[PDB]
Amino acid sequence: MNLNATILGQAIAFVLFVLFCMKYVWPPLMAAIEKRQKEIADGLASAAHK
Amino acid sequence: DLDLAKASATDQLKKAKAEAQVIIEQANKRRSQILDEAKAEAEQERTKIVAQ
Repeated sequence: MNLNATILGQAIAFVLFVLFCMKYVWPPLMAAIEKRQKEIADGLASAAHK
Repeated sequence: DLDLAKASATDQLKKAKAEAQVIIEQANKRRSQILDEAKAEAEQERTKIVAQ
């Protein structure tokens, strides 16, 4: 259709959202969730017969 | 599991630690019994031989 500056505007939005996700969101979300999973994994590892 | 581990470990170890020493002192009671019986019959043997 009409070749328009909106494409480059949307590219700026796309790249900055990916960078914000990489910096702020993803590392802490995965850290908290997998730290719960780690605690349950050790809950398996902990289990008086031994 | 950790609580029952503590409880069972202490229970087992302290119970056996008591009974072992108790049996060893019982063996000393039998030791004193045997030693005094040997002494008494040794001197009865001597007295009977000299009376003979």
